[PDB]
Amino acid sequence: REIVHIQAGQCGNQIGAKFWEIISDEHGIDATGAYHGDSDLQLERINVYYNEAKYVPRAVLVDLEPGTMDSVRSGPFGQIFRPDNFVFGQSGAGNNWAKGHYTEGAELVDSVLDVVRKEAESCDCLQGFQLTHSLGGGTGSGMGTLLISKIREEYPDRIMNTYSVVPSPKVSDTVVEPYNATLSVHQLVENTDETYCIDNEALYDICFRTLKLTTPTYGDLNHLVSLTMSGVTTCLRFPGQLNADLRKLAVNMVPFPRLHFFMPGFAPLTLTVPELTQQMFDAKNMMAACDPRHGRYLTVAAIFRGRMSMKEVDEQMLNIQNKNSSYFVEWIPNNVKTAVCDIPPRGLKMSATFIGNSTAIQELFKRISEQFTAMFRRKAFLHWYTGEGMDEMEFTEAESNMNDLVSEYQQYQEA
Amino acid sequence: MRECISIHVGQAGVQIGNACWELYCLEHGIQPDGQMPDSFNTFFSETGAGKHVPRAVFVDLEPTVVDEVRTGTYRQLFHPEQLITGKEDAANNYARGHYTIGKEIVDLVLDRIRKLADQCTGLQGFLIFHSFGGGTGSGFTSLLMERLSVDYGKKSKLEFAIYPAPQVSTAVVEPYNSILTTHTTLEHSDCAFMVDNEAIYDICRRNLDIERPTYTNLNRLIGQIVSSITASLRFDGALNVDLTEFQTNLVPYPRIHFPLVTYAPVISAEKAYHEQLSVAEITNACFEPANQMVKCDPRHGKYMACCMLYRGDVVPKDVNAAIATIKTKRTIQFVDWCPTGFKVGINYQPPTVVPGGDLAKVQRAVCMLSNTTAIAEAWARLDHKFDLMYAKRAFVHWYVGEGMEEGEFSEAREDLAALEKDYEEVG
Ligand SMILES: Nc1nc2c(ncn2[C@@H]2O[C@H](COP(=O)(O)OP(=O)(O)OP(=O)(O)O)[C@@H](O)[C@H]2O)c(=O)[nH]1
Ligand SMILES: Nc1nc2c(ncn2[C@@H]2O[C@H](COP(=O)(O)OP(=O)(O)O)[C@@H](O)[C@H]2O)c(=O)[nH]1
Ligand SMILES: [Mg+2]
Repeated sequence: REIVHIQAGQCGNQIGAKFWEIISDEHGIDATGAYHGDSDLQLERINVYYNEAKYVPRAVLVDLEPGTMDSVRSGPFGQIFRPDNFVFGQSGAGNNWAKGHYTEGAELVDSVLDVVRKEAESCDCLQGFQLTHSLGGGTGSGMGTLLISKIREEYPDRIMNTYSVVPSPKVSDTVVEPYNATLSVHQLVENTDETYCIDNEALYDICFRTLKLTTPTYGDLNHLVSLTMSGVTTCLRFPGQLNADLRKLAVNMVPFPRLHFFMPGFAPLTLTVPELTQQMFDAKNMMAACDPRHGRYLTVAAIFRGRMSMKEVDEQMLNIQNKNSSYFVEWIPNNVKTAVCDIPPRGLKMSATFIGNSTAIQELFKRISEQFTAMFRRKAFLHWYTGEGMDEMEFTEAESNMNDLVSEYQQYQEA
Repeated sequence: MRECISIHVGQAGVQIGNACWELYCLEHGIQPDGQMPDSFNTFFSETGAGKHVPRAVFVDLEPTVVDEVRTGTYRQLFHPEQLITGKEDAANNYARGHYTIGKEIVDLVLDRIRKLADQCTGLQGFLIFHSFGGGTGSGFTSLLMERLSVDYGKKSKLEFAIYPAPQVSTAVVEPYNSILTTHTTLEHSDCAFMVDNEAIYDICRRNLDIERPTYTNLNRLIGQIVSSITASLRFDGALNVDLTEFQTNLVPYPRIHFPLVTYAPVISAEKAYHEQLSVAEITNACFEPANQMVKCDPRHGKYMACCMLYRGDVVPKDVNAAIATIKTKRTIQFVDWCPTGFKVGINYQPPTVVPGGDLAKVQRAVCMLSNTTAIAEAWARLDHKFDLMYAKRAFVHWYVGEGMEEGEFSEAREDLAALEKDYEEVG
């Protein structure tokens, strides 16, 4: 019934802080942890993400840079988390995956595991974990995946979920990005049950083109990430029948053991039900920067929020499924599931969220492959990895397994 | 004196049981505390203080549904020991609710059922309520049936299963669970009454004029239907006086125990200005396909047996005239290997409806239970949805990785294949 939330690295912390802030504003919890809302619907299932003692988040904060402590503590909601759950090391990893996976991650991982055990053992019935991080760093991309390996070796029966973000050239353009992204995908493929492939390319495109911000900072992307997290967690936060817990969501949306990489989407990006339904499936609102019309959706979850006619929602869902029937697989009957919630998000009087397991996500896995190959033929910076105890056979296996995943997605695309 | 024990499994089973037992309380006059200022003992038990305790066991693997009853209006009617609950649910997975999660609580549930059974003297059998599309209601129900057939081998085990519909479906693997539980319950059960969700949804949208029906309306209508079925066992009638009579009248062969149920009339509360319907009009409405609970075309199929159960202001001579009128329609074709003839049992107790509900009280009503081959049309709809998925092995790992062999997916399907043939050979 309860979910332990882990956040690692600079990006992981800077998106998780916004996530906790936005869901606290939705629930009514102020910066002091005291409930100041107006509805019991807000606190019907608040124990999923909070512990009562005043309400305290279940967050476990991890980093190898001590400064990110203050950067989270100086935030509006920095004083509500347990001060004991801040496990931040001293020597940072920088931008090297091997440093966060073999040398510096393996030194703090024991303390982080003990903290996670202390937080999890208090749950009456723990349902799973979630972990917000980045595939483009050295602390998150490596240490979080090592943490997932340890947790799955320690909690095999619990659903493990992630909110990974992949790097983009227009955001950081670091030369070592594809190595970290590939090696992190290689670990998320085997040791994860659910993944929300957030793309910095999609966030930058949305902020620049649609929102007309000339130079979108990290705050602009983090706002969209927080909205995405709130939309995809509103089912697990409020009472309902669709996607009640993590395992039901996984059974609903994951057809095959490896095809568990999802495509978020949110609307409106900052207006009636048909406009929401048209924008929700539209490619401009995708957070993975791929065209959903390139491939075929395997499973779709549409979550509407606000005061709307549920009859109108159902009619629009059927109309879209009829008009776009050419993009849904015929071998998964009734693969589009619609849920409605009466609590709108922060600042929106009406909102819609889309979670789609689709084959077009392989497009993204192509990019990380291509950017890898362009610097793997010449061995651009591989000596930065073998000096940390890594081996190039791991690089070859990572590339091979990512390519095999792409091939599987393509097989199920034209099937 | 013979008594029956109800078993409610899963969210759907418990939520249908709430409406059912509420309606039983209104019908008999029992107050929510169990005080009632005959045959009603078939479903209730007497204590020293005079409190009436239902013979109802509420089983769930998640506390959300049961705790709605432990603190609801009828929280004092059921003993806390009868409301069994676990911490971990099946998560829309038959294997979880059958082999691992349900195995943790099956011994406790059986111990409770044995405790209720020892308090009985002439026990007939069990009326098990569940659903097909749910992990609990499909896995734990089949496990419990397999366990009960070893202990209560001689006791009839009826079913009231909820046939999944896309309009209210909660999982995409509902056909998997529907086929899997059907394979493992087809031998232990002996008369299963199936209700299709989409039929109830259509009736609520059409007759009750509800734009977006919820589980409250569907549960109220299904409780009405189950009460109409069991009124023969509760009010000391002249037909279906026992559970074995249900098998005798509706199930000529052990593998065709799937009666089709029709209830008339369904009238919105605001439409009470209507004149009361005659016996002929409701008798004719029995055979229309707007009042069916599992949508199909019985005019194509061949009837095996038909039991009609009337309630309210009903005159036997009017029923006989309706029978004579009905028996002269070319669309009603009986199998030649079964004697051609209806069975009619009339109950004089007025129907009862929940005040504040959308169903208006009626002066008379009729429930028609016919064993027909056309119900197999509802089976094929499942198998197609099965064949579209197992062909690509979609969601199969969710079942094999939780303690069940893959070869049981085919076998179960193969069984239903024979089941389909069982309706083609007979018809
Ligand atoms: N008519 C009606 N149908 C229901 C009701 N509750 C659930 N259902 C149907 O049952 C299906 C799911 O089966 P459930 O019995 O609810 O599953 P469960 O008992 O919660 O067990 P799990 O699958 O492990 O969660 C849904 O698709 C619904 O259509 C109800 O109260 N009334
Ligand atoms: N959208 C978004 N992306 C970020 C943010 N911070 C870092 N990133 C991405 O993450 C990558 C840097 O990894 P980082 O998390 O800083 O490394 P680590 O902290 O050592 O694990 C860059 O390529 C960025 O694209 C943020 O606040 N928002
Ligand atoms: Mg349930």
